[PDB]
Amino acid sequence: ITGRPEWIWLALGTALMGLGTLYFLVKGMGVSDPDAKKFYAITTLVPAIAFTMYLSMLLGYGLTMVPFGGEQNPIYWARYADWLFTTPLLLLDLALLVDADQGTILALVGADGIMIGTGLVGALTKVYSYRFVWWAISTAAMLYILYVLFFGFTSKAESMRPEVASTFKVLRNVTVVLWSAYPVVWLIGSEGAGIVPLNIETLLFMVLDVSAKVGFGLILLRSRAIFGEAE
Amino acid sequence: ITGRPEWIWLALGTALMGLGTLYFLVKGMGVSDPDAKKFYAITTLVPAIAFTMYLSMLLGYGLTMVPFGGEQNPIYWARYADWLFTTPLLLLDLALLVDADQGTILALVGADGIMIGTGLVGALTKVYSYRFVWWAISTAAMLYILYVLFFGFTSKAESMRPEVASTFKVLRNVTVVLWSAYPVVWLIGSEGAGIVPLNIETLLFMVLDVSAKVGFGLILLRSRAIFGEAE
Amino acid sequence: ITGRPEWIWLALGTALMGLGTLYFLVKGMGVSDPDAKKFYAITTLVPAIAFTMYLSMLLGYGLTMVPFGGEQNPIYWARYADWLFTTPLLLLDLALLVDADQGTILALVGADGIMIGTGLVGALTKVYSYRFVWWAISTAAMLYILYVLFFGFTSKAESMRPEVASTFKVLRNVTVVLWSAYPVVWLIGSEGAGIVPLNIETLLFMVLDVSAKVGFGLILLRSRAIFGEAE
Ligand SMILES: CC(C)CCC[C@@H](C)CCC[C@@H](C)CCC[C@@H](C)CCOC[C@@H](CO)OCC[C@H](C)CCC[C@H](C)CCC[C@H](C)CCCC(C)C
Ligand SMILES: CC(C)CCC[C@@H](C)CCC[C@@H](C)CCC[C@@H](C)CCOC[C@@H](CO)OCC[C@H](C)CCC[C@H](C)CCC[C@H](C)CCCC(C)C
Ligand SMILES: CC(C)CCC[C@@H](C)CCC[C@@H](C)CCC[C@@H](C)CCOC[C@@H](CO)OCC[C@H](C)CCC[C@H](C)CCC[C@H](C)CCCC(C)C
Ligand SMILES: *C/C=C(C)/C=C/C=C(C)/C=C/C1=C(C)CCCC1(C)C
Ligand SMILES: *C/C=C(C)/C=C/C=C(C)/C=C/C1=C(C)CCCC1(C)C
Ligand SMILES: *C/C=C(C)/C=C/C=C(C)/C=C/C1=C(C)CCCC1(C)C
Ligand SMILES: CCCCCCCCCCCCCCC
Ligand SMILES: CCCCCCCCCCCCCCC
Ligand SMILES: CCCCCCCCCCCCCCC
Ligand SMILES: CCCCCCCCCCCCCC
Ligand SMILES: CCCCCCCCCCCCCC
Ligand SMILES: CCCCCCCCCCCCCC
Ligand SMILES: CCCCCCCCCCCCC
Ligand SMILES: CCCCCCCCCCCCC
Ligand SMILES: CCCCCCCCCCCCC
Ligand SMILES: CCCCCCCCCCC
Ligand SMILES: CCCCCCCCCCC
Ligand SMILES: CCCCCCCCCCC
Ligand SMILES: CCCCCCCCCCC
Ligand SMILES: CCCCCCCCCC
Ligand SMILES: CCCCCCCCCC
Ligand SMILES: CCCCCCCCCC
Ligand SMILES: CCCCCCCCC
Ligand SMILES: CCCCCCCCC
Ligand SMILES: CCCCCCCCC
Ligand SMILES: CCCCCCCC
Ligand SMILES: CCCCCCCC
Ligand SMILES: CCCCCCCC
Ligand SMILES: CCCCCCCC
Ligand SMILES: CCCCCCCC
Ligand SMILES: CCCCCCCC
Ligand SMILES: CCCCCCCC
Ligand SMILES: CCCCCCCC
Ligand SMILES: CCCCCCCC
Repeated sequence: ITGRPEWIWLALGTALMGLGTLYFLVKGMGVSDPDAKKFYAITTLVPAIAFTMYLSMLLGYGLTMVPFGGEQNPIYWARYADWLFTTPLLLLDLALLVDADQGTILALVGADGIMIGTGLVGALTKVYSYRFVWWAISTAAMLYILYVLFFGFTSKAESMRPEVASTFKVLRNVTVVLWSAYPVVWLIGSEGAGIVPLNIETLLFMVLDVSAKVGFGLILLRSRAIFGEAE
Repeated sequence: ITGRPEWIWLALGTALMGLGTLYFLVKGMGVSDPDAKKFYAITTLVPAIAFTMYLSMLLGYGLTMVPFGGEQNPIYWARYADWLFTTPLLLLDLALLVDADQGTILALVGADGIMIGTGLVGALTKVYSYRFVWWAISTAAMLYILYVLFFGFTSKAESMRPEVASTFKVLRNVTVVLWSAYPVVWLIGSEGAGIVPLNIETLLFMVLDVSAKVGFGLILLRSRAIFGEAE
Repeated sequence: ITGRPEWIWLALGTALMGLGTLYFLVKGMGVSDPDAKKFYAITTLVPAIAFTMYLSMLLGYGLTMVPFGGEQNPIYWARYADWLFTTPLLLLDLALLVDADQGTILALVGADGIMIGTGLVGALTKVYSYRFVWWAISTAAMLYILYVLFFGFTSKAESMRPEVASTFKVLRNVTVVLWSAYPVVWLIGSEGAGIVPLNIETLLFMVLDVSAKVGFGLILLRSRAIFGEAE
């Protein structure tokens, strides 16, 4: 395990996701409100899935070698397995907060699936120049998602409770900033142009992942917006 | 890319799915009705997914070699990845049109999953005679789906709005004819008996795919059946 | 096929799932009640999926070799493909019976996904001692599911119809006993410590699978709890 310099960040990531999972699990024990239960379920599952995939990367299972540029390049494929399930759960948290219509939710989840799926294909593609074609398609799917979060959701939040409108606005802003960093790190890291070494890349993704999951969850689950308006 | 004679049909397929995706995306921009949004979301996602998988076939990612009959046989596995997601979306379009009950929808999607999954296993099976066992099981799942579309849905459409009944009937008929061709092409093509060469097989699937997705979508999204009855 | 001593149990399993599938399919033909249709759909799909995966194991497709302990160890990976889809369907049968809230259903299905997914990783892991780390995480996800079935569902059933409360209690008890055997068989069988040989392991899983699917389904589909209260 320690044979890879990036192991320290995989281990820290595993620990922080594990701790985040346990914290949300305990916190949600005292919850009976049916609406709050939905948000706790979604939000606890996110770091639990990430915990398993960080562990698989730490132990070496979630790593494969991909030939491109005349080299055997270490590619952590387990990231995409994580993201396939956790990024639509994160979007679902946002969509339920603002009572999004079903068509909009399906558009978001579908675009998200395309985003992660094409990122996976790009990560595993052996023809170097083609990796960036997949990156571009994935990034276009991301831009669609960000567009919807701003010009379909923000003006939906404003007709809702003030506490859900303010909580949505904060989580929207956190999401757009954090999620936009992922394609940049991929592009300059070992999957793309290879300018930033894998150990630093792994650190960067770990900070983004913990912030986008445990950070996000801490903000959401401390808000009164997750509860039905009750006396 | 041009090293494979079937590349021209993969390229045309990619282009037509891409163009179809953009057309539906633009067309649905001016839509606020919650019901119509569902149909636009579902129907736009279908060629978008197909676009990505056609591209993966064009670039060579979605192709593998399978030993059977003492030969290395080129198998485009990306078709099944496409179909796994797009065929239940197509069925969902039909089921929502007639306000199908939840049990019926689950039966359809489940049978569809079995249909595509067993087709994939058959496509990748190395014992030649066993490929046709999987083809038979998949075809039985197809026949179940077609049965339900006729003797569970058609008489559901007739108690609904005339515009939804007439639109459903047309899309049902398009679906049954087009979908029934797929097992025949598989059986006589490079996956099955090998009587029709891969380049012609690829052409045939491209015509079926564009018709079943973009053709289907053009009929559906031009109907007033996708809108709630409103003043 | 007969080259593997466990083939007889794979063949019997295939037959019993096939027969169970046909029986439930015929039985549900005379059903119009929308609630009952849901239970028939879910419950018929379960042995149908299991039939396909038992067949893939019989024909040899669903088997791979995994190096650990200095040996090539036969691992039937198709079990996890089965279980990935059938165990959440089984939980859905239980959850719908007691009209579980959406948050609880998502927690169950999510924990179940983690349970099966980590079992799959453990089954395919090449470092022997690490296989048991994945077994432990999977078992913890199982224990969560069993906890919810007892201390979240049982007291939900009691405020419902007596026929649904009594049917739920029986199916809950069947589920907890049968499902708890699976991690034990894995641990002592060819995936784990290797004390029980593969042919006996295969027998054990076949008895558990038929009981947990066809047995379970026979109890559920003969109950009046699956019908809406109607005059
Ligand atoms: C509604 C939304 C969910 C829409 C989803 C959007 C989605 C369509 C976007 C594209 C997804 C698609 C790229 C998934 C591809 C998975 C694939 C990378 C798995 C690895 O297999 C690739 C090659 C080795 O590189 O296998 C070597 C050759 C092997 C023989 C491969 C044969 C097995 C195939 C992988 C079977 C395909 C199954 C499905 C792709 C399962 C989807 C997995 C998940 C990653 C989407
Ligand atoms: C409700 C509905 C959805 C019901 C669904 C119906 C469904 C049950 C029908 C059968 C689906 C099942 C056949 C999927 C099999 C996928 C498999 C072909 C992927 C390729 O792996 C096959 C061999 C190489 O040929 O791998 C070589 C050996 C490797 C070590 C394989 C180990 C990895 C396994 C593939 C893990 C299994 C994961 C699940 C099958 C994911 C499902 C993928 C999708 C195609 C259904
Ligand atoms: C809401 C709930 C559903 C939550 C779900 C919980 C879930 C997160 C729990 C963990 C699931 C995760 C372990 C699935 C891993 C599948 C993996 C074993 C498939 C086989 O690939 C493993 C190695 C060979 O051993 O591939 C060799 C290297 C290859 C290059 C691998 C590259 C292809 C990757 C497999 C692509 C990943 C796609 C997704 C994992 C699809 C999920 C399949 C299913 C088994 C969950
Ligand atoms: C918890 C993990 C999260 C929130 C991950 C988010 C990841 C993305 C938004 C990834 C986006 C990518 C692209 C837009 C193109 C390049 C490849 C990706 C997959 C890194
Ligand atoms: C957009 C793509 C569509 C509508 C594809 C439909 C495909 C089928 C109905 C495929 C059916 C098959 C069988 C019935 C058995 C042989 C294998 C298949 C998968 C080709
Ligand atoms: C129809 C099949 C059923 C009901 C299978 C149930 C399987 C399980 C509950 C498996 C549990 C496992 C663990 C808890 C850890 C070890 C690995 C598994 C996957 C066997
Ligand atoms: C969105 C953030 C992307 C920028 C990442 C900056 C990383 C700077 C680290 C120094 C680069 C290491 C190069 C020498 C090894
Ligand atoms: C459902 C349509 C299946 C029939 C396809 C007919 C294809 C005819 C093309 C000629 C066959 C090529 C054989 C000589 C290369
Ligand atoms: C939950 C049941 C697990 C116990 C399984 C008992 C199997 C006993 C069979 C005898 C073991 C075979 C060892 C000699 C080959
Ligand atoms: C490819 C995996 C996509 C599914 C991820 C799980 C999250 C799905 C959330 C469903 C949202 C509800 C839509 C109506
Ligand atoms: C194996 C992939 C199956 C899922 C495909 C996505 C479409 C699912 C549509 C869900 C229909 C709603 C059922 C209640
Ligand atoms: C990884 C596969 C998980 C999906 C299995 C299919 C069963 C899903 C049942 C959905 C229950 C409804 C939740 C709201
Ligand atoms: C186009 C929608 C406006 C809100 C999205 C902001 C786009 C940020 C760009 C992210 C950088 C990705 C490379
Ligand atoms: C049995 C249901 C009647 C409607 C379905 C028509 C079946 C068409 C056969 C398709 C050919 C597949 C090989
Ligand atoms: C902790 C919840 C109480 C009900 C679950 C009973 C646990 C049975 C243990 C199963 C054995 C697995 C190794
Ligand atoms: C070796 C790099 C070749 C450049 C490929 C860039 C493709 C980016 C596509 C953006 C439309
Ligand atoms: C080499 C071909 C052997 C014939 C197999 C046909 C099987 C079809 C099954 C239909 C019930
Ligand atoms: C070779 C076996 C080494 C023992 C591993 C047991 C790990 C079990 C983890 C339970 C917390
Ligand atoms: C990680 C295993 C958890 C089993 C005990 C249940 C914890 C309490 C959860 C309350 C919903
Ligand atoms: C509760 C702490 C969980 C941390 C387990 C994984 C950390 C890796 C240590 C090497
Ligand atoms: C908008 C046109 C999209 C076409 C891109 C793929 C066509 C392949 C050209 C070689
Ligand atoms: C209807 C009987 C189904 C049995 C088919 C599979 C049994 C395997 C026989 C070798
Ligand atoms: C993006 C950083 C999130 C910070 C989380 C802090 C949570 C405290 C309530
Ligand atoms: C099956 C062929 C479909 C033809 C689509 C034409 C759409 C015009 C409205
Ligand atoms: C766990 C054993 C189940 C027994 C099923 C018998 C069904 C008869 C109604
Ligand atoms: C990591 C366990 C958290 C302890 C409880 C925190 C207050 C709910
Ligand atoms: C008003 C919300 C500001 C949140 C910005 C957080 C940036 C990481
Ligand atoms: C809305 C601001 C987006 C900031 C992008 C930051 C990418 C590192
Ligand atoms: C391909 C872009 C379509 C242009 C608009 C067509 C009329 C909505
Ligand atoms: C009355 C509907 C006829 C549609 C037939 C289309 C055949 C491709
Ligand atoms: C309902 C008519 C079906 C026609 C099947 C055509 C197969 C090529
Ligand atoms: C296996 C076929 C079952 C025959 C009908 C049983 C009574 C519904
Ligand atoms: C009162 C229900 C008892 C069911 C026990 C079944 C054990 C297999
Ligand atoms: C509730 C009793 C569980 C029995 C476990 C049996 C495991 C073989």
